[PDB]
Amino acid sequence: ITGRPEWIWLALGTALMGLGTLYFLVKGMGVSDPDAKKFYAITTLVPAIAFTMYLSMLLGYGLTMVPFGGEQNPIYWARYADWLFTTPLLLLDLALLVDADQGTILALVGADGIMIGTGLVGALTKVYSYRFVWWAISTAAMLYILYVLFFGFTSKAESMRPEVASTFKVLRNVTVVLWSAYPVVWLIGSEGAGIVPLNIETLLFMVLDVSAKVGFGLILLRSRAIFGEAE
Amino acid sequence: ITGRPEWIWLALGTALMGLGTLYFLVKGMGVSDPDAKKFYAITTLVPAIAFTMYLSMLLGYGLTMVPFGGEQNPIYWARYADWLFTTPLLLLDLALLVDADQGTILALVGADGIMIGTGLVGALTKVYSYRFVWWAISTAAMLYILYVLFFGFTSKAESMRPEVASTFKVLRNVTVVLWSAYPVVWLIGSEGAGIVPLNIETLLFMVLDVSAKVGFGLILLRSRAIFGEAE
Amino acid sequence: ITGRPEWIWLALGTALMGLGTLYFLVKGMGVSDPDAKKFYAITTLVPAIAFTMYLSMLLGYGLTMVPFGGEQNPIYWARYADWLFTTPLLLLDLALLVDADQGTILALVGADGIMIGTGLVGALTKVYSYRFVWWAISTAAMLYILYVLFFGFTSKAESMRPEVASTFKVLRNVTVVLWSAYPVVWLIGSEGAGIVPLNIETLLFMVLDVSAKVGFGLILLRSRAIFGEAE
Ligand SMILES: CC(C)CCC[C@@H](C)CCC[C@@H](C)CCC[C@@H](C)CCOC[C@@H](CO)OCC[C@H](C)CCC[C@H](C)CCC[C@H](C)CCCC(C)C
Ligand SMILES: CC(C)CCC[C@@H](C)CCC[C@@H](C)CCC[C@@H](C)CCOC[C@@H](CO)OCC[C@H](C)CCC[C@H](C)CCC[C@H](C)CCCC(C)C
Ligand SMILES: CC(C)CCC[C@@H](C)CCC[C@@H](C)CCC[C@@H](C)CCOC[C@@H](CO)OCC[C@H](C)CCC[C@H](C)CCC[C@H](C)CCCC(C)C
Ligand SMILES: *C/C=C(C)/C=C/C=C(C)/C=C/C1=C(C)CCCC1(C)C
Ligand SMILES: *C/C=C(C)/C=C/C=C(C)/C=C/C1=C(C)CCCC1(C)C
Ligand SMILES: *C/C=C(C)/C=C/C=C(C)/C=C/C1=C(C)CCCC1(C)C
Ligand SMILES: CCCCCCCCCCCCCCC
Ligand SMILES: CCCCCCCCCCCCCCC
Ligand SMILES: CCCCCCCCCCCCCCC
Ligand SMILES: CCCCCCCCCCCCCC
Ligand SMILES: CCCCCCCCCCCCCC
Ligand SMILES: CCCCCCCCCCCCCC
Ligand SMILES: CCCCCCCCCCCCC
Ligand SMILES: CCCCCCCCCCCCC
Ligand SMILES: CCCCCCCCCCCCC
Ligand SMILES: CCCCCCCCCCC
Ligand SMILES: CCCCCCCCCCC
Ligand SMILES: CCCCCCCCCCC
Ligand SMILES: CCCCCCCCCCC
Ligand SMILES: CCCCCCCCCC
Ligand SMILES: CCCCCCCCCC
Ligand SMILES: CCCCCCCCCC
Ligand SMILES: CCCCCCCCC
Ligand SMILES: CCCCCCCCC
Ligand SMILES: CCCCCCCCC
Ligand SMILES: CCCCCCCC
Ligand SMILES: CCCCCCCC
Ligand SMILES: CCCCCCCC
Ligand SMILES: CCCCCCCC
Ligand SMILES: CCCCCCCC
Ligand SMILES: CCCCCCCC
Ligand SMILES: CCCCCCCC
Ligand SMILES: CCCCCCCC
Ligand SMILES: CCCCCCCC
Repeated sequence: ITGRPEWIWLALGTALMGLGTLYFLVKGMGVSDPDAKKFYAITTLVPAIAFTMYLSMLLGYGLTMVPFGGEQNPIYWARYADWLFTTPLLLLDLALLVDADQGTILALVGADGIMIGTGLVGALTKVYSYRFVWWAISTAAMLYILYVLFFGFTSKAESMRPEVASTFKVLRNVTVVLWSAYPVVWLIGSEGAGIVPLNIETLLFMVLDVSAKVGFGLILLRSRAIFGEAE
Repeated sequence: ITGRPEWIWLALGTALMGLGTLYFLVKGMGVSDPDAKKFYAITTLVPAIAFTMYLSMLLGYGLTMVPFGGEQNPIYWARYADWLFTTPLLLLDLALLVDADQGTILALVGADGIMIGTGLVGALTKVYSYRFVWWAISTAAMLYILYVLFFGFTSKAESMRPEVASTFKVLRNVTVVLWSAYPVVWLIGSEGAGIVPLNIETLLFMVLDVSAKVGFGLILLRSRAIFGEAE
Repeated sequence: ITGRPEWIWLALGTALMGLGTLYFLVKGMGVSDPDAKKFYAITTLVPAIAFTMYLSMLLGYGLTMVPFGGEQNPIYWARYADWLFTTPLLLLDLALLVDADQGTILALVGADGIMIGTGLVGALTKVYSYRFVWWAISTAAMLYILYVLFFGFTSKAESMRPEVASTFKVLRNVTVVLWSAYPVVWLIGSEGAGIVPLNIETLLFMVLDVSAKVGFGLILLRSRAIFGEAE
């Protein structure tokens, strides 16, 4: 395990996701409100899935070698397995907060699936120049998602409770900033142009992942917006 | 890319799915009705997914070699990845049109999953005679789906709005004819008996795919059946 | 096929799932009640999926070799493909019976996904001692599911119809006993410590699978709890 310099960040990531999972699990024990239960379920599952995939990367299972540029390049494929399930759960948290219509939710989840799926294909593609074609398609799917979060959701939040409108606005802003960093790190890291070494890349993704999951969850689950308006 | 004679049909397929995706995306921009949004979301996602998988076939990612009959046989596995997601979306379009009950929808999607999954296993099976066992099981799942579309849905459409009944009937008929061709092409093509060469097989699937997705979508999204009855 | 001593149990399993599938399919033909249709759909799909995966194991497709302990160890990976889809369907049968809230259903299905997914990783892991780390995480996800079935569902059933409360209690008890055997068989069988040989392991899983699917389904589909209260 320690044979890879990036192991320290995989281990820290595993620990922080594990701790985040346990914290949300305990916190949600005292919850009976049916609406709050939905948000706790979604939000606890996110770091639990990430915990398993960080562990698989730490132990070496979630790593494969991909030939491109005349080299055997270490590619952590387990990231995409994580993201396939956790990024639509994160979007679902946002969509339920603002009572999004079903068509909009399906558009978001579908675009998200395309985003992660094409990122996976790009990560595993052996023809170097083609990796960036997949990156571009994935990034276009991301831009669609960000567009919807701003010009379909923000003006939906404003007709809702003030506490859900303010909580949505904060989580929207956190999401757009954090999620936009992922394609940049991929592009300059070992999957793309290879300018930033894998150990630093792994650190960067770990900070983004913990912030986008445990950070996000801490903000959401401390808000009164997750509860039905009750006396 | 041009090293494979079937590349021209993969390229045309990619282009037509891409163009179809953009057309539906633009067309649905001016839509606020919650019901119509569902149909636009579902129907736009279908060629978008197909676009990505056609591209993966064009670039060579979605192709593998399978030993059977003492030969290395080129198998485009990306078709099944496409179909796994797009065929239940197509069925969902039909089921929502007639306000199908939840049990019926689950039966359809489940049978569809079995249909595509067993087709994939058959496509990748190395014992030649066993490929046709999987083809038979998949075809039985197809026949179940077609049965339900006729003797569970058609008489559901007739108690609904005339515009939804007439639109459903047309899309049902398009679906049954087009979908029934797929097992025949598989059986006589490079996956099955090998009587029709891969380049012609690829052409045939491209015509079926564009018709079943973009053709289907053009009929559906031009109907007033996708809108709630409103003043 | 007969080259593997466990083939007889794979063949019997295939037959019993096939027969169970046909029986439930015929039985549900005379059903119009929308609630009952849901239970028939879910419950018929379960042995149908299991039939396909038992067949893939019989024909040899669903088997791979995994190096650990200095040996090539036969691992039937198709079990996890089965279980990935059938165990959440089984939980859905239980959850719908007691009209579980959406948050609880998502927690169950999510924990179940983690349970099966980590079992799959453990089954395919090449470092022997690490296989048991994945077994432990999977078992913890199982224990969560069993906890919810007892201390979240049982007291939900009691405020419902007596026929649904009594049917739920029986199916809950069947589920907890049968499902708890699976991690034990894995641990002592060819995936784990290797004390029980593969042919006996295969027998054990076949008895558990038929009981947990066809047995379970026979109890559920003969109950009046699956019908809406109607005059
Ligand atoms: C509604 C939304 C969910 C829409 C989803 C959007 C989605 C369509 C976007 C594209 C997804 C698609 C790229 C998934 C591809 C998975 C694939 C990378 C798995 C690895 O297999 C690739 C090659 C080795 O590189 O296998 C070597 C050759 C092997 C023989 C491969 C044969 C097995 C195939 C992988 C079977 C395909 C199954 C499905 C792709 C399962 C989807 C997995 C998940 C990653 C989407
Ligand atoms: C409700 C509905 C959805 C019901 C669904 C119906 C469904 C049950 C029908 C059968 C689906 C099942 C056949 C999927 C099999 C996928 C498999 C072909 C992927 C390729 O792996 C096959 C061999 C190489 O040929 O791998 C070589 C050996 C490797 C070590 C394989 C180990 C990895 C396994 C593939 C893990 C299994 C994961 C699940 C099958 C994911 C499902 C993928 C999708 C195609 C259904
Ligand atoms: C809401 C709930 C559903 C939550 C779900 C919980 C879930 C997160 C729990 C963990 C699931 C995760 C372990 C699935 C891993 C599948 C993996 C074993 C498939 C086989 O690939 C493993 C190695 C060979 O051993 O591939 C060799 C290297 C290859 C290059 C691998 C590259 C292809 C990757 C497999 C692509 C990943 C796609 C997704 C994992 C699809 C999920 C399949 C299913 C088994 C969950
Ligand atoms: C918890 C993990 C999260 C929130 C991950 C988010 C990841 C993305 C938004 C990834 C986006 C990518 C692209 C837009 C193109 C390049 C490849 C990706 C997959 C890194
Ligand atoms: C957009 C793509 C569509 C509508 C594809 C439909 C495909 C089928 C109905 C495929 C059916 C098959 C069988 C019935 C058995 C042989 C294998 C298949 C998968 C080709
Ligand atoms: C129809 C099949 C059923 C009901 C299978 C149930 C399987 C399980 C509950 C498996 C549990 C496992 C663990 C808890 C850890 C070890 C690995 C598994 C996957 C066997
Ligand atoms: C969105 C953030 C992307 C920028 C990442 C900056 C990383 C700077 C680290 C120094 C680069 C290491 C190069 C020498 C090894
Ligand atoms: C459902 C349509 C299946 C029939 C396809 C007919 C294809 C005819 C093309 C000629 C066959 C090529 C054989 C000589 C290369
Ligand atoms: C939950 C049941 C697990 C116990 C399984 C008992 C199997 C006993 C069979 C005898 C073991 C075979 C060892 C000699 C080959
Ligand atoms: C490819 C995996 C996509 C599914 C991820 C799980 C999250 C799905 C959330 C469903 C949202 C509800 C839509 C109506
Ligand atoms: C194996 C992939 C199956 C899922 C495909 C996505 C479409 C699912 C549509 C869900 C229909 C709603 C059922 C209640
Ligand atoms: C990884 C596969 C998980 C999906 C299995 C299919 C069963 C899903 C049942 C959905 C229950 C409804 C939740 C709201
Ligand atoms: C186009 C929608 C406006 C809100 C999205 C902001 C786009 C940020 C760009 C992210 C950088 C990705 C490379
Ligand atoms: C049995 C249901 C009647 C409607 C379905 C028509 C079946 C068409 C056969 C398709 C050919 C597949 C090989
Ligand atoms: C902790 C919840 C109480 C009900 C679950 C009973 C646990 C049975 C243990 C199963 C054995 C697995 C190794
Ligand atoms: C070796 C790099 C070749 C450049 C490929 C860039 C493709 C980016 C596509 C953006 C439309
Ligand atoms: C080499 C071909 C052997 C014939 C197999 C046909 C099987 C079809 C099954 C239909 C019930
Ligand atoms: C070779 C076996 C080494 C023992 C591993 C047991 C790990 C079990 C983890 C339970 C917390
Ligand atoms: C990680 C295993 C958890 C089993 C005990 C249940 C914890 C309490 C959860 C309350 C919903
Ligand atoms: C509760 C702490 C969980 C941390 C387990 C994984 C950390 C890796 C240590 C090497
Ligand atoms: C908008 C046109 C999209 C076409 C891109 C793929 C066509 C392949 C050209 C070689
Ligand atoms: C209807 C009987 C189904 C049995 C088919 C599979 C049994 C395997 C026989 C070798
Ligand atoms: C993006 C950083 C999130 C910070 C989380 C802090 C949570 C405290 C309530
Ligand atoms: C099956 C062929 C479909 C033809 C689509 C034409 C759409 C015009 C409205
Ligand atoms: C766990 C054993 C189940 C027994 C099923 C018998 C069904 C008869 C109604
Ligand atoms: C990591 C366990 C958290 C302890 C409880 C925190 C207050 C709910
Ligand atoms: C008003 C919300 C500001 C949140 C910005 C957080 C940036 C990481
Ligand atoms: C809305 C601001 C987006 C900031 C992008 C930051 C990418 C590192
Ligand atoms: C391909 C872009 C379509 C242009 C608009 C067509 C009329 C909505
Ligand atoms: C009355 C509907 C006829 C549609 C037939 C289309 C055949 C491709
Ligand atoms: C309902 C008519 C079906 C026609 C099947 C055509 C197969 C090529
Ligand atoms: C296996 C076929 C079952 C025959 C009908 C049983 C009574 C519904
Ligand atoms: C009162 C229900 C008892 C069911 C026990 C079944 C054990 C297999
Ligand atoms: C509730 C009793 C569980 C029995 C476990 C049996 C495991 C073989």
